[PDB]
Amino acid sequence: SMDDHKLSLDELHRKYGTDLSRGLTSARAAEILARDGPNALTPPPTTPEWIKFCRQLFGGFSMLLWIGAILCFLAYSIQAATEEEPQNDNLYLGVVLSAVVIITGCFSYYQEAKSSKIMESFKNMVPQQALVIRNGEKMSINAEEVVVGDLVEVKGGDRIPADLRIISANGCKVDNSSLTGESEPQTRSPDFTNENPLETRNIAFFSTNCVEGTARGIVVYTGDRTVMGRIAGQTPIAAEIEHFIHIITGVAVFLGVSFFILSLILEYTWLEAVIFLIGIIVANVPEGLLATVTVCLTLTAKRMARKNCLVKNLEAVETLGSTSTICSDKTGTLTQNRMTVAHMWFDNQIHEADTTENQSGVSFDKTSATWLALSRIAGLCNRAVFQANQENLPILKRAVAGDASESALLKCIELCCGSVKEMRERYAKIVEIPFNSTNKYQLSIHKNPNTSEPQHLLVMKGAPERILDRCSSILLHGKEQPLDEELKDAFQNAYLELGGLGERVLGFCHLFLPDEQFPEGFQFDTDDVNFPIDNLCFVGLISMIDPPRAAVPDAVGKCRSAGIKVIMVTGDHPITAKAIAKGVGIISEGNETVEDIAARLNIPVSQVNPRDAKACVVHGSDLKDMTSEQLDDILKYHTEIVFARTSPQQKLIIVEGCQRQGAIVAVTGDGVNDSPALKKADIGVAMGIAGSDVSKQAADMILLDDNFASIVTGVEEGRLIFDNLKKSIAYTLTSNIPEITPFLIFIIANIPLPLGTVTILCIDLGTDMVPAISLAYEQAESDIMKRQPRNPKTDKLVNERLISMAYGQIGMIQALGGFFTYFVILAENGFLPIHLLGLRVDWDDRWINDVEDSYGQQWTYEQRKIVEFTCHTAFFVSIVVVQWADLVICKTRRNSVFQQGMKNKILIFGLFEETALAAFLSYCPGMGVALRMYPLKPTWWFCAFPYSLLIFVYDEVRKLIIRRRPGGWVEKETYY
Amino acid sequence: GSWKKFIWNSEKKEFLGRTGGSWFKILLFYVIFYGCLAGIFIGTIQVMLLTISEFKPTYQDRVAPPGLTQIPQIQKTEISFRPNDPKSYEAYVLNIVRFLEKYKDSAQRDDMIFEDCGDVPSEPKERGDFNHERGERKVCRFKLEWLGNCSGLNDETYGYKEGKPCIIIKLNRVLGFKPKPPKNESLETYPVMKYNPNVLPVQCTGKRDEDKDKVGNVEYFGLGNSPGFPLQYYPYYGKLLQPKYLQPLLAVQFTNLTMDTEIRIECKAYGENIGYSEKDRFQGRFDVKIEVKS
Amino acid sequence: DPFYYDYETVRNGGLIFAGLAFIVGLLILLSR
Ligand SMILES: CCCCCCCCCCCCCCCCCC(=O)OC[C@H](COP(=O)([O-])OCC[N+](C)(C)C)OC(=O)CCCCCCCCCCCCCCCCC
Ligand SMILES: CCCCCCCCCCCCCCCCCC(=O)OC[C@H](COP(=O)([O-])OCC[N+](C)(C)C)OC(=O)CCCCCCCCCCCCCCCCC
Ligand SMILES: CC(C)CCC[C@H](C)[C@H]1CC[C@H]2[C@H]3CC=C4C[C@@H](OC(=O)CCC(=O)O)CC[C@@]4(C)[C@@H]3CC[C@@]12C
Ligand SMILES: CC(C)CCC[C@H](C)[C@H]1CC[C@H]2[C@H]3CC=C4C[C@@H](OC(=O)CCC(=O)O)CC[C@@]4(C)[C@@H]3CC[C@@]12C
Ligand SMILES: CC(C)CCC[C@H](C)[C@H]1CC[C@H]2[C@H]3CC=C4C[C@@H](OC(=O)CCC(=O)O)CC[C@@]4(C)[C@@H]3CC[C@@]12C
Ligand SMILES: CC(C)CCC[C@H](C)[C@H]1CC[C@H]2[C@H]3CC=C4C[C@@H](OC(=O)CCC(=O)O)CC[C@@]4(C)[C@@H]3CC[C@@]12C
Ligand SMILES: CC(C)CCC[C@H](C)[C@H]1CC[C@H]2[C@H]3CC=C4C[C@@H](OC(=O)CCC(=O)O)CC[C@@]4(C)[C@@H]3CC[C@@]12C
Ligand SMILES: CC(C)CCC[C@H](C)[C@H]1CC[C@H]2[C@H]3CC=C4C[C@@H](OC(=O)CCC(=O)O)CC[C@]4(C)[C@@H]3CC[C@@]12C
Ligand SMILES: Nc1ncnc2c1ncn2[C@@H]1O[C@H](COP(=O)(O)OP(=O)(O)OP(O)(O)=S)[C@@H](O)[C@H]1O
Ligand SMILES: *[C@@H]1O[C@H](CO)[C@@H](O[C@@H]2O[C@H](CO)[C@@H](O)[C@H](O)[C@H]2NC(C)=O)[C@H](O)[C@H]1NC(C)=O
Ligand SMILES: *[C@@H]1O[C@H](CO)[C@@H](O)[C@H](O)[C@H]1NC(C)=O
Ligand SMILES: [Mg+2]
Ligand code: NA
Ligand code: NA
Ligand code: NA
Ligand code: NA
Repeated sequence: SMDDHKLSLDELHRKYGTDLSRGLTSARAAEILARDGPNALTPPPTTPEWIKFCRQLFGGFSMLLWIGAILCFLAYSIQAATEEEPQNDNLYLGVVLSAVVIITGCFSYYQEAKSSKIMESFKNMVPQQALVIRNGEKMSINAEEVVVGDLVEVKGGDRIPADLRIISANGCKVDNSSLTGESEPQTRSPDFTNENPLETRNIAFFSTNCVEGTARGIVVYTGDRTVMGRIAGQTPIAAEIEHFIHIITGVAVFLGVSFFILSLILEYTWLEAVIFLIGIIVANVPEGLLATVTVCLTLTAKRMARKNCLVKNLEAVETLGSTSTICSDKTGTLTQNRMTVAHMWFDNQIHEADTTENQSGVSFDKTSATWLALSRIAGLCNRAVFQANQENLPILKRAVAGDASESALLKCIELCCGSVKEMRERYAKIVEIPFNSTNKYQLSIHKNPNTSEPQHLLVMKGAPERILDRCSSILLHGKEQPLDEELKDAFQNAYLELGGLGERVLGFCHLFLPDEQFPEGFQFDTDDVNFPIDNLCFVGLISMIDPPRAAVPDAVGKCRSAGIKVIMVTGDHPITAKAIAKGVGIISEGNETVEDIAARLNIPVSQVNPRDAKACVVHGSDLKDMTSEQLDDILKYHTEIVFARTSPQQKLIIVEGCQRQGAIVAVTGDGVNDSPALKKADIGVAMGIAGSDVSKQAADMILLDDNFASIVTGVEEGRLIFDNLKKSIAYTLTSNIPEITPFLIFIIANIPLPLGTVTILCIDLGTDMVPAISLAYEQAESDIMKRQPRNPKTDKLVNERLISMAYGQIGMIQALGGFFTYFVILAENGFLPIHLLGLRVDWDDRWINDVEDSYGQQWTYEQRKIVEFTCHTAFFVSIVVVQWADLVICKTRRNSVFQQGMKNKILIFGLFEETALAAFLSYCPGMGVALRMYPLKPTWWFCAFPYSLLIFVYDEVRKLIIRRRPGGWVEKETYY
Repeated sequence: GSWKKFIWNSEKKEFLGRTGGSWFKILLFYVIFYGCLAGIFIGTIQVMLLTISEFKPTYQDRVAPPGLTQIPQIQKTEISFRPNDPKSYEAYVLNIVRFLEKYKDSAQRDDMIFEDCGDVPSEPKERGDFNHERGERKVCRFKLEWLGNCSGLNDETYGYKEGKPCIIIKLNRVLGFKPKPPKNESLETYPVMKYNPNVLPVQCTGKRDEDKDKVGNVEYFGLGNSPGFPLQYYPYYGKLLQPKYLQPLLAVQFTNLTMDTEIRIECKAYGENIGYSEKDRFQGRFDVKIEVKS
Repeated sequence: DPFYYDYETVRNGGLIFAGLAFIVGLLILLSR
């Protein structure tokens, strides 16, 4: 529809609630929030919960047990119709096959719902903020509470909260890639361009950004009523798991069909062969290893956001753990960003910090013209003011609007030399130039109140080595003495012992625009450059300290231990950056650059070989005159690199250079023009407090507290998931040998069958449902930040070592532990082991009701089948007992469980759940006719204890050999 | 495919990605590993065999009331034959002849092993104790002549040639078991027969109600005149102490079967020790289906 | 009697152990 861009500001009075200044009303905010809805948006309708439950209950691999239960009920119906003595033992098989899918479907649905509930909770954690000018005065709000007829202001970098209409613009250029697709910044103004609100210089739209400038505008459309509001996947670690499940499915289907076509040769009465096929293929495939990944990833994100490290998609979690290089900025990330003034320099004299709470202390306030002049520069170059409500505290406690490096010296010239509102009282205002990091300047023109110096004066500050070439003639004792080479030597030495303490320094100058040409009444303009910017009057330097964050020097050590390269990329001088890097420990104690080793040998710099220097400091102007081969050889030979005087456009070149050497780069950014570097690195890290919106729209994760240590704890949390997945995969695979080998020994050695189908399903249900998911909650080990970063093209999840450990070694002891209990029970009832060889054909004959045992007694068929089903029951119990020790040994990889502890409680609940299910399935009355599981003597419960102890002892001693002799033969062959 | 790289190199000599001095160690590890596993398994079996006696099983509650079987070893509890067709009943006669080999009078002459227990039913004979203090125990000898008209001293087809077939019933051996015949309250068991205090009684009747009108006459042959098992055998001492033990038998003949009908017959044994089951249709009891085609 | 072996005592003990090992796992899981 037609938007109100054609009507001017008078019709904007007469279209909304009578406000074009001073705010709308705080009371009418509730009125319009009651009239219409909040400024929200939901295009996904929902998919309901019952269809998601039916996808789990009838889905992949659980329909096999549904058709098995259907065949059991079908066979029971044919028996119950057409014969006498119906003998309902095919009904209990059907209800067992029903209960198993109902239990596994409810469990997998509960796991998926618990993961989705965490994943739809990372909303409303960093909510949007909109700057309105309510009646009160410029407040930020939750940005879904913007109303029509409201007046907002958008600066550079902010996201437009709703559909606007521009009232007063200072150079907004917006990026309309939300609806046009063009990424060119187009200007906005209260001027008129086109008779259509899509291609005008007027009204801006929802979900766009002013990339520069500052504009105030009224709100016309909120919520699901705007131009863009109306007309509007597979993690690379889950792909490996669901590819490995395909190969295990192939091996399981081959084993199942090969066992099925041998069951019919031994006369198994077709229904039992089909149920055996289904049980083998279901027990041999680890389908529940697919939800574990979703439990392992999601929970990891929940651990990261409590450590002030908020990911935006689940793919960033598993790529955070393989980081190899961190390219981080300094101010705000490595340092606290709270500057205080210390160690000024003027009149060839480094003064003291002026920090006492008593005036005229040790050394300040020698009231020459120099200090009042330099204080005039420090006060009249600032755009920062004290905020309101601050005549209650004096200096150290106030809150200042603006940046930190301007507020810091605002907090110094209020201590001595009067006030700064006094300086606004004295001098006038004409025009200003705001500081940007491509000019390193800040100059402003001002009118003197007096005619003592009747010429009109401009004040200027910035980076000192870039100021000094412009502002040349030094005012030393109020004079205009010209330059000497020793004056620049004194300046360079002063900057040396000012930057050696790790202090930020600025430079100051002024010019007196003489009225020999232009008189006292003479209007002035700036971007019309009609004023001298060369040969001004330098004054002196003011330095500021910036204390490092308290957790940084431990974080840099943890990066060094883990093999992570750290690259400091600043915008400061190569002296201050070098001193800060030596302070926190980037440049380590023992590495040296080329300059200090040239100075300690008193030799010139163009003679030293640049291969004994492990550290480097690269100036930002030299990075422009480096070709792409001249760049990566600085990223190869040096281990500790610091880039100084680097423009934020040059960060992208460093990211691409680090990526061309085969690395995973994490890059910190907080600006509008940091966005090309953020969606080019493998991890983009935006800042949460002092961060833009374009920065935190283009980043993979957000730092909630702007701290370098939280990135390192995010790397630890990302490193935990590969260990926790490998342990769970190693646990689930060990129960395949005990579920397979009974049929092979039954058909090779011709003994009565040690394990049946129902007990296979019971083994798999218990011991692979709960303790497999318990291994995802496992804590970290002692040396997770002591290993190299994984190469996510060479290190896979499933090795050859893992398969040989799970199948070849632990599974065989787990099979023998059950076979021992089998021979124990059959030997104690009367059938000694050598008697059992070759007994299979007579044992399973239904019409031989006197089968002679070792003592001469004679057995009925149903008398000996009860002994066989007792053997099945104790096979299941012995598998539970050895899976105890398997779950205890799988929770570490090289540490022992005595230096790890038993703090995982899901694991202890899994152990108790295993034992309780095994005791109830055996000793409950009625289990003999339904499951055909019979009670055990108490002394038969301790038959598998030696094999549990053997598993524990062997796997402890192997880890001790791995710890004592690293890189040995055992670490080559058994470290999975 | 991926030939000549993952199979053989000969620029590092790595068959299957492993050099030949590395294939030796990884096979020596598995040979030693499975050797120690086999050793530990054999050792635990050997240790468990020391707690097992060689005279008495550890648990006897899964054979505790014995079964009751019949000697023409048939395939679905079915006997069907034609008397004027000597190839239909030949397998039955061959089964009976192969069973009654060791019961012959010429196979019991060794007087230091066999002994002459009485020709009337008597009390159980305790041979001592399960302690090997007397060596091998002697066994009572069973004469075939007590199965008269059912033994092989006459008609050698055991009645199958002349219509009326005959089965031989026996109770399963349980080590240490002494059967207790019922008491004599004259109300206790069912319905009426000749009672003896040293005979475990057996009775074979028709199963349904139309079978009681068609089974006809049933003759019993055993030791004495009360049909059942005598008690001067039992309780059996196991095949270590008593090889060549001979369990007592009972022959049953059906002299007046109805022709060309399938007749169901149930044989039950009565006593205090003897109990029955509902799933085990062979415990203390059995049933047979006879069908004499004409 | 060498032919009896009452199974009710071991059944009572096994069900007591099942109830105990279930409620202790319930108290270990819900300890958070
Ligand atoms: C009908 C008869 C049944 C026979 C017994 C059943 C046992 C067979 C079950 C084992 C098969 C399971 C292996 C699945 C492989 C998964 C594919 C995969 O992704 O792996 C990638 C890896 C890729 O390798 P990589 O990435 O890890 O590193 C390089 C490895 N090479 C150099 C080999 C390439 O491939 C493998 O896993 C190699 C498998 C080697 C074999 C592992 C030892 C198995 C020993 C089991 C036999 C022990 C006795 C079994 C029971 C007999 C007792 C009666
Ligand atoms: C009763 C159970 C409780 C005790 C359980 C015992 C568990 C011990 C199992 C792991 C220990 C394996 C010992 C390997 C020692 C060799 C390592 C070494 O010294 O490195 C240098 C030596 C020398 O090799 P290398 O280190 O120099 O490697 C060669 C690489 N280049 C060529 C570059 C130098 O390592 C070896 O070569 C040893 C290879 C032989 C492998 C072992 C031989 C068979 C013995 C293993 C049987 C395991 C018993 C299992 C029985 C348990 C039953 C459940
Ligand atoms: C992991 C899977 C492949 C093992 C399961 C199969 C069983 C281990 C098989 C292999 C050979 C079988 C048996 C073959 C015969 C021997 C005789 C036996 O000898 C004795 O202990 C007593 C001999 C004596 O005292 O005279 C030792 C174990 C045993 C029963 C073996 C026990 C294990 C059996 C049942
Ligand atoms: C799961 C893997 C380890 C295979 C199983 C390992 C076992 C050692 C295998 C190997 C060959 C098998 C058997 C094949 C040959 C027989 C003949 C047997 O001799 C007899 O007296 C049997 C008498 C009869 O069968 O009537 C003694 C050894 C035995 C049981 C072997 C015992 C060991 C078996 C079960
Ligand atoms: C024992 C340790 C190594 C395992 C730690 C966790 C397990 C849950 C623990 C707790 C107590 C242990 C067992 C102590 C003895 C009982 C006897 C058993 O019941 C009987 O004694 C049979 C006769 C009867 O129950 O009356 C029930 C399970 C069991 C093995 C317990 C199963 C669980 C064990 C292994
Ligand atoms: C761990 C390896 C290197 C050494 C093996 C030492 C094991 C502790 C041995 C000692 C006695 C063995 C077993 C001997 C008899 C079996 C079955 C059962 O014993 C009985 O059957 C006795 C019952 C009765 O007669 O009343 C309970 C104990 C058990 C499991 C024992 C478990 C421990 C075994 C394997
Ligand atoms: C399963 C692997 C990992 C370790 C092997 C454990 C046992 C040592 C296996 C190996 C082969 C098995 C058996 C296969 C062959 C038989 C024949 C047997 O000789 C006989 O008495 C049977 C013939 C007869 O004399 O009547 C003696 C050894 C025995 C029990 C073997 C005993 C050891 C078994 C149980
Ligand atoms: C049949 C058996 C062999 C299977 C289970 C044996 C387990 C190895 C047992 C042995 C003693 C048990 C635990 C007893 C309590 C301690 C707590 C823990 O003690 C601490 O000092 C942890 C301190 C920390 O939190 O860092 C160390 C491991 C642990 C020994 C043990 C881990 C292994 C357990 C479950
Ligand atoms: N408001 C300002 N007025 C005049 N000069 C400034 C101002 N702010 C910074 N400078 C100087 O110009 C340099 C370039 O600006 P920045 O990019 O912000 O450098 P930086 O803040 O010290 O380091 P980072 O980690 O890139 S924020 C600064 O290092 C100062 O030396
Ligand atoms: C055992 O068999 C013999 C013949 O083999 C039966 O003796 C005959 O029985 C019939 C029955 O009426 C008499 O008419 C004959 O006179 C008998 N002959 C002889 C020589 O005794 C005998 O009855 C059978 N015993 C039974 C059925 O208990
Ligand atoms: C068999 O003969 C007897 C003669 O005592 C007679 O009572 C009985 O009814 C006959 N049975 C049949 C089925 O003919
Ligand atoms: Mg900055
Ligand atoms: Na499964
Ligand atoms: Na990215
Ligand atoms: Na397992
Ligand atoms: Na399995």
